[PDB]
Amino acid sequence: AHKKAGGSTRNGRDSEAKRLGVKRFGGESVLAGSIIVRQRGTKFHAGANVGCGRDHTLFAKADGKVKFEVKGPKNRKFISIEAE
Amino acid sequence: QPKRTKFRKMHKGRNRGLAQGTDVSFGSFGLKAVGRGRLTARQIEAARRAMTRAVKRQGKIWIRVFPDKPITEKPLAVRMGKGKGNVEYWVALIQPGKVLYEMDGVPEELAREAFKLAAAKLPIKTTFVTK
Amino acid sequence: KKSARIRRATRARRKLQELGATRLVVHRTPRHIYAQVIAPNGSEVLVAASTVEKAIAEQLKYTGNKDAAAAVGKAVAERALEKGIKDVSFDRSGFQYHGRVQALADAAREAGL
RNA sequence: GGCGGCCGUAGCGCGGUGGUCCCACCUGACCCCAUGCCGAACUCAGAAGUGAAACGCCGUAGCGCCGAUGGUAGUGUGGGGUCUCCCCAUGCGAGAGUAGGAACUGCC
RNA sequence: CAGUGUCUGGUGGGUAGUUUGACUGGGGCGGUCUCCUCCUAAAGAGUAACGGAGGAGCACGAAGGUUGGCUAAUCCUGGCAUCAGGAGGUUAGUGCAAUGGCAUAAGCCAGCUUGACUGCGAGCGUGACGGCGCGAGCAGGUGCGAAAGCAGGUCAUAGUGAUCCGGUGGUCUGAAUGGAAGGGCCAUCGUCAACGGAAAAGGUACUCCGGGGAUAACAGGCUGAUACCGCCCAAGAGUUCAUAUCGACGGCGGUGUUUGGCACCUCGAUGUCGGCUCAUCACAUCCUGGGGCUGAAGUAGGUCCCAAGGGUAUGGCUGUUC
RNA sequence: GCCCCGGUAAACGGCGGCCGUAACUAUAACGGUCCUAAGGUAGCGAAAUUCCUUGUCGGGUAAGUUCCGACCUGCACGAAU
RNA sequence: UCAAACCGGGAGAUAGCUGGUUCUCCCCGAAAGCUAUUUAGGUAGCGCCUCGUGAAUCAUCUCCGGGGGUAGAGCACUGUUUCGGCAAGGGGGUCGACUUCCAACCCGAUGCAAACUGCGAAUACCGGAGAUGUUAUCACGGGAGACACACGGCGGGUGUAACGUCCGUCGUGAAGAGGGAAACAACCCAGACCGCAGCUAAGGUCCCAAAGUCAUGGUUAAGUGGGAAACGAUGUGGGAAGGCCCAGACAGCCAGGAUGUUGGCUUAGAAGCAGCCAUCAUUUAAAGAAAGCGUAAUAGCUCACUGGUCGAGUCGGCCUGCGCGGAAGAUGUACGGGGCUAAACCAUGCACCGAAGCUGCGGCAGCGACGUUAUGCGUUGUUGGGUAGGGGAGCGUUCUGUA
RNA sequence: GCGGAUUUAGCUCAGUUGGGAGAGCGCCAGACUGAAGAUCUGGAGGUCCUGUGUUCGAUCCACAGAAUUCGCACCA
RNA sequence: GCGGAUUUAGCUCAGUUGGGAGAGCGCCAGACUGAAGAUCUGGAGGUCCUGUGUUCGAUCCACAGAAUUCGCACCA
RNA sequence: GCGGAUUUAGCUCAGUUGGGAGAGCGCCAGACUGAAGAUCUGGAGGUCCUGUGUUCGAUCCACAGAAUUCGCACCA
Repeated sequence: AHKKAGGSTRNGRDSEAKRLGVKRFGGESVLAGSIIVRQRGTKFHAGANVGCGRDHTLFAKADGKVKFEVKGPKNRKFISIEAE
Repeated sequence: QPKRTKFRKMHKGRNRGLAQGTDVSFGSFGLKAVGRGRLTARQIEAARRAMTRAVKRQGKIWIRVFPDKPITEKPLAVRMGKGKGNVEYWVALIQPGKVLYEMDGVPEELAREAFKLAAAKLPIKTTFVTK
Repeated sequence: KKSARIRRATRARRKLQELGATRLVVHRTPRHIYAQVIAPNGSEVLVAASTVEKAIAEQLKYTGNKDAAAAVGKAVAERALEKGIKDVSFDRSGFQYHGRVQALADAAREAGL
């Protein structure tokens, strides 16, 4: 029923995440990168996470959220190639 | 030996206990030991009881380090049995420059004779410090 | 990310900011009704008109009714079209339906917004 | 109080002082309109009474958070000895301690 | 009358052919062999052991969606049920293991409502490989919403399985045509959880054989907690007297004769136990020799030191080593 | 034929817990009380069938884990098994 | 010959089980891991090796733009953990108050965490510019081997520990020869065609053994020449710090250790000296109501304390180098041996010996590059080690053709 | 899968003129007996499988569904 | 050491819809009998092994520990 | 030697909130009975193995020693 044995986190296997979409090349508005699911907001390049900063770039495409609270889950403001 | 602490089985009791001395005035004297070493509560008692049984002239004798690290043993076959709590009870961690016993006393040292008796009970060459 | 204080009061709208346009705030006081065409990045007011200013034209009755709410909408919008704005979204933070805010919006469209 | 600019060191606690211009509290619910049980919500109307919640100013830095002047442990990377272990070269440098900041700026 | 020929049901190792799994600090017993989630895994990724802690093989039309109102645990005060006030980011709650997320909320209460739609693509799973899953579009069209928009079931990661055959929804298909009964395309459901799926028990000192000791049961090797012995400090005992003698607690060591552990070595075979016979070596000396102490009057002893040169040697019962 | 019923053991078997009594103490012995029907009546033991065990007492011997006799709760004695 | 004949044939029965099989030379030159498997003494698919064909021009430290939170450290959740004070509850003792003990809360001082963390590396890593490398990078196809590794170092997890199991990175053992280390798979230096000359690396320079029995300075005596530990050490050397020193003290020798008091209590007695408590003062340079011997208790004898006389540095303490005690065993005892006091050790220094290493002459080759019809020349790069394995050339033998 | 039988008060069962729901046992009470027992009497106790349909009205007809039992069929 | 069973009021035991702690015997008292006995009635008698974790609440679930018993293992 | 249990008034035993030393039997006395018996009541009876340590205080904690018992261990 409950949970016992004063223990912390619960484990299993190896993570199933990747680094798809380095971004500096074309990219249709879709989930750039993969780690955890369910998240929206970013509609372009919005790599911004606590640290030395983050980035992405060039690619004119309406929308394009991130994975979730990970590699810059925050939603910055627009960005395209330079001249789409 | 990774520092073990809580979330474990209940073992034995402290062979130690009597903090001794009056806790009305805090001082900064001491008896430092040059070198890191693990001392079990069973040893701390012998050394502590040695000086206390000598400093009958007064008091103000206090200890700062307490035994908090658990150490188990597995007296049996092998495959089965991680480690139970036997003679090897709580053990304290002493740093190369840590003060174990400090008695609140000004140059009237009648405890140097006491600390000497204890210095011969704990494994590690200790030195008497005035500061 | 966490929900900002403004998001907790849901008075703001992030979905209208993803487009990059302007808003049409409708403030209402038990005495007067205000309307503005503010643009993102702070409180940038391009054009605005108060029901009290409607008196400058020739308003006689009270300024806290529905017919007055529609009069202000036509004024704020008329000045907006004179500014250079065409489209705008309705932003009525906290209010009911068919109220004075709807009369303000219906008035804005009547002008050309 | 109105009207702008810059536009996250403005989290969270605490002190003094002023305005009957402005503004909420407040007061009253005839009616539009509205509450599963309650005009409290919701919506309308008037201004008897304050500034007590706001606001304008201004005084403490507690605690959070963001920068700066001083320094040892800690730690890469490559050769030395030594029973273990320790040392040298080279790129940096814990926490404790001394100070900084409690808005800024134009107009009526 | 039955016999005999044929067939059907029941009984039927009496007889015949086989199966009776794998993992597994040998094998067997016990425990496992699918799947999810922390540590271990040593800050990308991946990573083992009967490795430590714990679970899934379902349940649910609502524990779904939207909107309005509201905000919790817990503690304090006035009356533990309830009501009023205060403190209170939140430790509550959110179906399920755990982490992560969330409060003018993704939580609570109430009302309403019900997208779990059809069709077809692009992308994601180092390094190719299916089913399945998920993120993100388009075309048309269901539900809710003012609308953007939100659904491809339940916040995310466990709740699952082929071929053959059968049962269920349009069409195609056998000299020549009609009727009936079949075969096939697409899809759903039914079982293999030793879960990438064979229908099948036992005996073997009556045994036989292939081979082997990357996986155990001896000797060696390392360790040494256990065992043996010593040392330091010395409480206390000994009428008084720590130390003639005995000597705890605690601390520090040596040996490796015991036991335990590991399993690094052997594993291409060096006849067992005990005894007997015969040869050499060692010492932790039981004496003889020379000494110290004594709770040493003497005598006789007790304990200790140097020392092994010699002497240290035997018998009765029992195969028996106590 | 089976289910069902019944005869047959010259097929596999079973025979506990508690209380009172009594004893210098513990046990065995007898009755009952309870559980599941009974709880071993007629006969037989440390036995080549008893581990613990050179079991206990004793004879015998200077001394016998041997033997004999007795007690006996007989780890898992018993009537043509 | 039997818990069951022989012969031949089917048979060249089958096996996921063991083992294995005959010429030369040239070029290049692995994996012992992942997924599935009645699968783990087996295979298949990949990683990895090799060969062939095709295509066509690019790969890489440092800086910049990024992802990480492990080490360390710390405390804000969380689970632990020292002391004092206050308030509430329970229990016990004497009085409805107080005292003692236990648990929870708050405040000021005291301590921690492999599944905590406000912080936070180094470092590993994605992408892009500035070297190196070139038909590479890459595509397709053929043939693979291979899935019992091991060791050193660093970081580990388990274990008392192991020539322990089990991981990770890397270098090696395996194809590292050569040299040093006494001998020695993985320790140090270093990596090979042949022949020749030269110079060095490691190491070594008293002799065996090629090269100094070299230079300056210092230490040790033990032959220490180093298992050898925890532990111990005025054996001896070096360095630093405090205090005391020519008002001759500290030790000898002379003479001197009292008075109230046999302090009290206690005790058969205790009278400085069994024990229990105190330890004052009166008379001086100086004598403790007494540090030991002694008595049954006294007595007696010394010491402390001070003068006379005797006559110079002493005393307390910290640290370091080397040696010593602790170290007890098996047919004759040693650093490789002789042997050595330096041919030891420490701080410096000079000159040499010493490899197939480096340099240089000649010679063979191979591969690849450039130019080329050329595998003919010219020039250029590596230079040219190899088990399994892939590719390529050749000598010899038998018999049958033409010349 | 298929067909047959069965599906009434706790238990075991009767009940087709379609129009009363009933019996035995059991349970409770009474009577009786000193009393308990037995017998006798009395009372309580029924979604008469479920739904729908058929009639004026159905336990008692029709249809559909469920359960029990049985035969048969299936079973690498 | 391994595995299984057991661990409720003095004794012996029942007790899983997790939400009542209960029975027999025994003990005390009553009723009865002259009385004692037996029978009948009534009462008292429970850290339901211990701790912790569960749920609104657990003897009745999970985990850890302890005790009893049995099989096995060990035994120069 | 190793490990476990036990070591309370004469006997058999209870007794962990560490702060009362207690029960049954036995012994003596009383009550009762003619009396003795039984039963009821009352009293006496404890270095709670020994030493030391731990606390304010220990039977009730720690350590050491002794005794009893059981399992195990070594037999020319």
